[PDB]
This record gives sequence, structure tokens and C-alpha cells, in this order.
Amino acid sequence: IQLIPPLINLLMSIEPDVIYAGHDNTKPDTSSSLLTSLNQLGERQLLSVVKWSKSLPGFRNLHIDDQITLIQYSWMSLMVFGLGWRSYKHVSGQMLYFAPDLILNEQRMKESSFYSLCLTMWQIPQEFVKLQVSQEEFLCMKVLLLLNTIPLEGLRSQTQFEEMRSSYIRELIKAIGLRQKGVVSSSQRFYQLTKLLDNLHDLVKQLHLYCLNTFIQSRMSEVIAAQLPKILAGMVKPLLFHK
Amino acid sequence: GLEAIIRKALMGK
Ligand SMILES: COC[C@]1(OC)CC[C@H]2[C@@H]3CCC4=CC(=O)CCC4=C3[C@@H](c3ccc(/C=N/O)cc3)C[C@@]21C
Repeated sequence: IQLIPPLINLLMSIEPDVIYAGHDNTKPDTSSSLLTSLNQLGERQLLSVVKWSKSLPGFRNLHIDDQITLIQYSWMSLMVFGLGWRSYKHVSGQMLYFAPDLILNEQRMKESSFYSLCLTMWQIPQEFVKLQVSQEEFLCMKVLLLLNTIPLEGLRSQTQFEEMRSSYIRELIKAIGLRQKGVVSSSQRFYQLTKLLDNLHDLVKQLHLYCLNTFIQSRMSEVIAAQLPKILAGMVKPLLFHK
Repeated sequence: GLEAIIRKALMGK
């Protein structure tokens, strides 16, 4: 386990820098101020995800249309996954670490106005704690999330996409092989980690539904039409590791 | 609405 594989070290090196929400924690929370900070933090993280993708081996070789499609389909999962990692890493998964300046502990969640959403997102960090996910496993898993959903008709650079996905799958195995020595144990951990990824498909639509309803509550038939493919099943093709 | 943001961000740098 000593030496970390080059590709994994590369992934760590391209991890975006800390992103701040720009939230003023010296003032009492309000439903509006917290929603405002999340949207601001969200846009910043999105641009960060796009930048990150540009340094990911194999990504820029895909048709630009596939690149756009993949980011569109996975930004929510990537963000909730990163949130889970920060929460697990910095606060033992005991609270939601959206940013250094936006951390919601249990009490803060209960009074945020979106407590149910908090409990759902909290599921990821809690699972990270149980599994004790390593930084190496995390980095490989995150790339797989970016490559976990495609159009029903597939992509333009389909073969290239599949080889890119297959490579990071192999890399996840190396990551696991670092602490898991044994063919039965390493195999079992692969199932656990990838099963966790399969389970995110359902969770992600929950987040998109909450996003839409938060929008509706601020203000249509057209906006709702463009969001359904993100909350409804059968509109895209999730790539499951297990039946 | 993000497609526009994503598309523009991908071309840039
Ligand atoms: C109260 O929540 C409102 C949401 O929706 C109202 C529904 C789910 C949120 C995203 C959850 C994951 C996430 C993780 C982070 O580390 C920061 C922000 C974040 C979310 C937020 C978010 C806002 C804007 C954007 C992109 N804008 O271009 C991305 C993410 C808010 C929602 C979507």
C-alpha cells in the first residue's frame, strides 16, 4: 500500500481548492440567507467541477457534446459526494461541511427550513464513516460518478467513454488494493463501494426534486418540463455496477 | 440554464 498509483496521485493534485460560500456567520440564520449562500456556493462549485474535468485524463478527448452531457447529468451527484467527503474528513461525518464558512450541525439543520434534505444528504458521510473510505478510493469513486449516467441513446464517443470508465474502475481496484490485501476482502470492498455508487442514483433524484420545489416556492410548465428528466426514471441511462 | 454555463466554462481555459 506504500506507494500511491500515479493516476491516483494525479487525481489528488487536480482536486479543486477550497471553495467558500461567502456566508456571514455572525448574523442569525434565515431561510433566505442560507438558500442564498447555498446557491452562491453551488455556482462556484459547478465552475470548479468543469475546471476539474479539464485535467481529468481521458475527458477532454470525448466529443465536446459528451463532455457537456456528462457534466449536466452528474454535477449534483459530484457535489453531494464532495459534501459527504468534506463532512467525513473534517468533522467525522457528524455535520454537513458544505464549505469552511458553511457548516450545519444537527441543530442548524433542524432550523434551516430544509431539514429533510439535510438528513438525506447526511446519509453519504454516515456511510463513509461506516466504510472508512480512503482518500484514494474517494478520488476514483468521484470520477466514476462523473461517468455513471449517459443518454438512453449513448454518447457520440461511446467506445472512448467506456474505455475511460473501465480505466478508472481498474484504478478504484488499485486504491482498494492499497489497504485490502486478499482476493476475498478486496473483492468484497469493491462491491461495497460500487454498490454505494449505484445507490446514489435514487438519492440524486431526491435532491433534484428538492431543487425544483425550492424554485417553485420562490415564484413554469416549461421549467418543470426541463427538470423531470432529472427526477423521473426512464429518461436517461444510469450505469449500474450491480443488478 | 446550467447547460449554457457549463458549455461556456468548458471552452474557456
Ligand atoms: C436547500 O437545498 C437546495 C437545493 O436546490 C435549491 C437542493 C439540493 C442542493 C445542492 C445540494 C448539494 C450541494 C453541495 C455543496 O457542497 C454546495 C451546494 C449544494 C447544493 C445547492 C446548489 C445550488 C446551485 C448550484 C448550481 N448553480 O449553477 C448547485 C448546487 C442547492 C441545492 C441545489
